[PDB]
Amino acid sequence: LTVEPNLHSLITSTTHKWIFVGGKGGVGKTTSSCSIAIQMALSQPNKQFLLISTDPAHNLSDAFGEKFGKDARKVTGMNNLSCMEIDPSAALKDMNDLADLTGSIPGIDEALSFMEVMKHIKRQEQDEGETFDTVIFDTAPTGHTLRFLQLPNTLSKLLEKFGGNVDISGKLNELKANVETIRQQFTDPDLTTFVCVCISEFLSLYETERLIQELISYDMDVNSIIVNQLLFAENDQEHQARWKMQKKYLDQIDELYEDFHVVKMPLCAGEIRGLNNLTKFSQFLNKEYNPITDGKVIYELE
Amino acid sequence: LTVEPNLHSLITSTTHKWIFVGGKGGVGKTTSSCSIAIQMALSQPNKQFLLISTDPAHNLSDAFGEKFGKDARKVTGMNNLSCMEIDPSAALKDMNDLADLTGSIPGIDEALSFMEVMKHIKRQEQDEGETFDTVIFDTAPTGHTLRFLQLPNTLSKLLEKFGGNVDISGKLNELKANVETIRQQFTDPDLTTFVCVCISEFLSLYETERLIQELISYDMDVNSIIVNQLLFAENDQEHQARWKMQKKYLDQIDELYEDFHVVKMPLCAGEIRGLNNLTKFSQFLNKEYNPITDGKVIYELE
Amino acid sequence: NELSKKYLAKVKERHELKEFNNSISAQDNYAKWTKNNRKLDSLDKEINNLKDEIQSENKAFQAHL
Amino acid sequence: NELSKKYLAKVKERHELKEFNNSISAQDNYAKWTKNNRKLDSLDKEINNLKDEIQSENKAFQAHL
Ligand SMILES: Nc1ncnc2c1ncn2[C@@H]1O[C@H](COP(=O)(O)OP(=O)(O)O)[C@@H](O)[C@H]1O
Ligand SMILES: Nc1ncnc2c1ncn2[C@@H]1O[C@H](COP(=O)(O)OP(=O)(O)O)[C@@H](O)[C@H]1O
Repeated sequence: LTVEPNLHSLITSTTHKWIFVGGKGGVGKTTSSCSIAIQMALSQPNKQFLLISTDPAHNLSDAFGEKFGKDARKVTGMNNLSCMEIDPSAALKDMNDLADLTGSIPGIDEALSFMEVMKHIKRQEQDEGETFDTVIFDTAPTGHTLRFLQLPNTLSKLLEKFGGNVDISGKLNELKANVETIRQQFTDPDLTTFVCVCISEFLSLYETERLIQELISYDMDVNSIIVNQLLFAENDQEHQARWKMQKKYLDQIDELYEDFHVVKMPLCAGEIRGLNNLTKFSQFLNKEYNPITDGKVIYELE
Repeated sequence: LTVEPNLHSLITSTTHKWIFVGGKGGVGKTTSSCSIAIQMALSQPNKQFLLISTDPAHNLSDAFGEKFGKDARKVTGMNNLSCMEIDPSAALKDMNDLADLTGSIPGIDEALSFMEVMKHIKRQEQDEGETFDTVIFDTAPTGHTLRFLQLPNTLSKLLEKFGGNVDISGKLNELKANVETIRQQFTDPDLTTFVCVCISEFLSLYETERLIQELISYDMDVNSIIVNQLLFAENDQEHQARWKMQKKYLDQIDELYEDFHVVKMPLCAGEIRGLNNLTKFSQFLNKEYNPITDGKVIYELE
Repeated sequence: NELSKKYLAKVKERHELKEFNNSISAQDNYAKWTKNNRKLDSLDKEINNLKDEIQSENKAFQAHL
Repeated sequence: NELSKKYLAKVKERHELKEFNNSISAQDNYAKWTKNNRKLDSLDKEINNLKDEIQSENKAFQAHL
């Protein structure tokens, strides 16, 4: 009664509506984020999807080779996957031209920025009269993007014992709502979930361990880890020191998280860009990659 | 009139007293931190050294295979390099059993923790009557360890326009001193400097770029970048897709930082632990590694 | 019997575990290493709970004659 | 002539540069890409300086009859 080493369960799911993808270091968060989308978009034609990114470097545009902006466009070559690239930090900075009690309260700026995103989304579903059944978040590379989930509990730990010198204590109780309505959702293992990307090296396994903890505290559902850029060097056409170490950690991770969906991806020769390759690579999130038989498909990519 | 691609200039220097080593991701900060020490310790026998680490996982003890604690021990096999492993976060947490105005002011906790370190050092030079001419910092893996350098300027931007309900505004002016006496030093390109470790992949080059900026703001001297874990795959005894990309970035970095000491280290087969290997590997910080001639020395390591 | 036998058992246990974790390669035994850590992170809070359990029972007897 | 021709020239230039940076592979042209960025980070402040240069000259004429 072991757990399947892949995301099929997730890509098959019909219940989820929110899926978060993240991991520090250049380990392939973006690549994975796109992969989960396409895979989710191909396995359920009826549903309409949205892959969104907060990163300012416009990575999803780099990943697909297309120019996606603030307007929810559809991937060229797809039918139910739409990408949206937005910068909240800038947006929230214009309707702020004070926030003094924001820097004061850890977690405000985030919640704010987030809601600034949701807005830009419901706005897209209006001018487009198109409802998104599931959204995928390409979590910001640095910073705790979604820390606001604690905002509720913390805003209570400073109200019973703490204080228009009060119009502040109002539009604040009004927030500890928007956030708890949300947190309640993301804290539902059936509606939302988080997938952690990671490379199989020490410092990376640490970080992702940290993160997993961070999500645990927030009461977010962490269930899957995709270990990217693996070698499996021994299954090449012919003769490796790194694979020895990676393998080392892989065994450790399998032992640490026995109830987790640990996915092992291969390190292809060169970039994995554009729908044709992304799709080709992504399928290894569904049916686990087999170094033997699938050794070739990893050389079709450029 | 180009710049030497190595640290010889630094390892030769007699003026410096403080050298900071850091970089996120598992790129070898620790390995580099140890390497700069040993190299500095061997090239100047007269001087006495100290390699210190804040990391709780006790990494320097892992790197050398010895058990270094809070007491400045000497490396077994060395003569002027001493390692000291301390956890400030815990220390500062005992004489705090409020800090309310700490979380309030960004940069306090750090300065505090730092000074808590310096103390533990001058304390070692007393019970040991042994003065350290130069110290090397194995900067904490996550968090802006040394952000306090802004503490001065910020404490001024909230005094002329802001307020024992005042014994606070006193032991605070007393701090904006300890910190500025220090900042003045670290901001002296002759006494202190920072070396950034980085792997030659995108996400890592970004981060280190970020960091470099962060240090620039603090007015700290950033002059050297050591790009670790390189392949140079074409100089192996016999036939590589990653080296193609790495090489790609390497060219970019040389172009971005023309006045910087960009050091290229090799990726050896397996761990680089203990004095015998560390020393062997470290020499490539002084005389740059040549893939051709030095291709063997990278296989003597385990 | 609580704010003592508890605040010690643990702080002690923690202290005991802490030294042990520092006797294993966080690298060759990442598995165990991180397990222990996760644990210490737990004790680290219930000890910080008994630190308020023992402090609420003070602000209690003094706020109530 | 300052709090206008300046606050625009730049905000404009910045705005102009911003769109350009979004026309190059942060990956194949990391070199240029990061250069531009470093620049924008500069304009990002002198614009935030003219935002206080223009605001100190207001709290000035009104604090001085
Ligand atoms: N499994 C893999 N094998 C080979 N190359 C990969 C793999 N995953 C990602 N890449 C490369 O890394 C780049 C994407 O890195 P990225 O995912 O953006 O790092 P991050 O997720 O931290 O932003 C792509 O250009 C691609 O060439
Ligand atoms: N140039 C290198 N070649 C091969 N292995 C390396 C190299 N540098 C570091 N390592 C390996 O990485 C480990 C140290 O990683 P570490 O330096 O602690 O990452 P970090 O600096 O982020 O903490 C060692 O166990 C060693 O085996």
